Amino acid sequence: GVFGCTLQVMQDKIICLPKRVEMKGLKTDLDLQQYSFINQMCYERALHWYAKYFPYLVLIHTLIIIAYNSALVSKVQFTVDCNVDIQDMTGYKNFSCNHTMAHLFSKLSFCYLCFV
Amino acid sequence: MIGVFGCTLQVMQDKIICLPKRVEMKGLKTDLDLQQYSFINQMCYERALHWYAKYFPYLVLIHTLVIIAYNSALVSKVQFTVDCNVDIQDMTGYKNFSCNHTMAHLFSKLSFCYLCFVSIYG
Amino acid sequence: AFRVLKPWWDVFTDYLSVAMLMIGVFGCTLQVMQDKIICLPKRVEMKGLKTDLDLQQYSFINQMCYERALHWYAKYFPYLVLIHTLVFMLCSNFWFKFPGSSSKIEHFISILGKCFDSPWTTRALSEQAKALFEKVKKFRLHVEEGDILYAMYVRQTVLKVIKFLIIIAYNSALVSKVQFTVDCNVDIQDMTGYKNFSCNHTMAHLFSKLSFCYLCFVSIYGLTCLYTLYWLFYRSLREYSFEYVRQETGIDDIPDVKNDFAFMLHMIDQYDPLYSKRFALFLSEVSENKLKQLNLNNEWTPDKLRQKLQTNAHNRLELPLIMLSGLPDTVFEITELQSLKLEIIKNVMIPATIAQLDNLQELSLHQCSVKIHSAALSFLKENLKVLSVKFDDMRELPPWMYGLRNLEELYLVG
Amino acid sequence: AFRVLKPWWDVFTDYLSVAMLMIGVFGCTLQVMQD
Repeated sequence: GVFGCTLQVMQDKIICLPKRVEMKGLKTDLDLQQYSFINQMCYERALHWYAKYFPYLVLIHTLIIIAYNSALVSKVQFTVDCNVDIQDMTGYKNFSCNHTMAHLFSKLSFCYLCFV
Repeated sequence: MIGVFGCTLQVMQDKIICLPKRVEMKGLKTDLDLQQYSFINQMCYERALHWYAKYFPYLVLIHTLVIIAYNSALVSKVQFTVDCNVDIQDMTGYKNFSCNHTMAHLFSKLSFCYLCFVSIYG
Repeated sequence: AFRVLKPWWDVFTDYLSVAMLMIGVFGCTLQVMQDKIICLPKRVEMKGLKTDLDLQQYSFINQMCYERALHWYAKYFPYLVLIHTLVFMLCSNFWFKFPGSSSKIEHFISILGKCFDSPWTTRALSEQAKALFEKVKKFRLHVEEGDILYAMYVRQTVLKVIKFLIIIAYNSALVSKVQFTVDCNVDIQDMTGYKNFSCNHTMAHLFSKLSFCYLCFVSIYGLTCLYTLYWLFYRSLREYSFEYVRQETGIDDIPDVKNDFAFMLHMIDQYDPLYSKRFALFLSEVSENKLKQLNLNNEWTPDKLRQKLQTNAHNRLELPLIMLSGLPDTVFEITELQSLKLEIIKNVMIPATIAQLDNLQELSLHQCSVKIHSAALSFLKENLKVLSVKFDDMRELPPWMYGLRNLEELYLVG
Repeated sequence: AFRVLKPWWDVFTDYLSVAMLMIGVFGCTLQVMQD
């Protein structure tokens, strides 16, 4: 769980965009900041707390597992959606997001389950 | 060790993001540069955020060098999101702002583990 | 060298100074890292309020209103803390960094180390320390003229007190001066197009709180000084008289020491009274006499005295002595000797161990000062038959020889 | 050998020299970093 924690603190950053709207560009005319805000919002809300705590959970347990870890590995995925009411804050409601480390833990989690 | 860790990231990433609150769907372009936004970060960080929250990395450090009565009721004080009606009108064109910071949920979970550590010690 | 010289209040002050340095270095580190003012032009449903200024003018305004508006004390506070901490360190360590007194301090620490390390201290309270008694006496005659070390320490404490007073005085007023926000009217209009500005910097409130705790620390430091002030201005430490060792080992000597020695004895007592008790003996005159007797008994031994023996003029097994400073015990272990010869041997005490020399009938005395104890004197009164005595200035002549009732022949010269 | 050769003024000058050296190195650090 130590290795996942290092990636969680440093590398685990989520990127987000608003979903609801020759192919032209799709200028969303929002600057960097509320983009970071939306990153935080859909990081806290949509991202599953087990996944957020997964680097911590392995660290805590290393220092019943099969019953609930089996379902929560399939619970997490690469992409994510979230309908959080940032309307009147940025004017958008439904967002798509993805965080960089999603598939890596999915490969890492499956091998970790075999050990236990 | 917990006290230094909290102070370490507080120097690094204790940053609160802020937006002016009150205003198919489109963008909400605000036409404010990063300068005003850092200014608003400072202002609402000072005003809205609770004092114990800001000094949480320092309260832990001082107590280690030298709890349950007040910190138990102070855990519910820290919130993920937060709001501020700061009189920054005629300064940036807004009055109300919604803000929050990465450390909000981090400290709440960090406080939960620390409150256990003090309990076993006492 | 650096340990037995520190009273508890001194160690507390030293660790307070360490905390001072830590506070200061943390403050200066934060100032160098993240001390940034942020500024905006002041006097301008609600919409945006774009100011059409690129980043560079923003930095320039930051610098300008940081220098002008933000108070100089708010900026310099960590650096002030560093300078005051360093001056405190210097004024604390100057007591030992001045070589003139440092040499005396070094010799003092060394002699007490050798003294409480000496087993003969315990032996006298219940060999080579004899050679250390002269070091003790030379140092004690050396530093009775001083007391300037005490005055220098007092002046150091006074300087600490005065600087404390000034620091607390001005900081009490200047804590309120710092503020989170600030307004500046800088005549930068028509060069950047604005004159009124609102600014605030990250450090401000933090420093306030930091300042507060810092002040508290300084305050307790001052209390330490206050303690020493009582310790300086009520005990009258210019004179030291044991009156305890004199009562516990029954030694009427070691009456007093001068102001410098009084003070250093006091400091040792504050550190460890047991070390003062251990060091007390190397000054006793009677203990010095006992150590002289001990070394004398050790180095003159019974085989040596048996070899020295012979027959005198009056056909008696005699142990002639020509150079001595006392009476060896092994001399009294050879009971078969019948006579004794002494030349230039002063400070002589005859113990009742001469009564061990039961077959004693002649004695030869030549220019020696001899005092007998009452039991030994009675033994000689009931045992002497012949005597030889020589006196130059009537001093070596003993009066007690006028008490021996059984003397037959007395030989005198001079 | 290395101590008894330093009168009081010599030691005080040495301390002043050390203080000046740290002042100078601090100034150079500030110039390279923030100036």
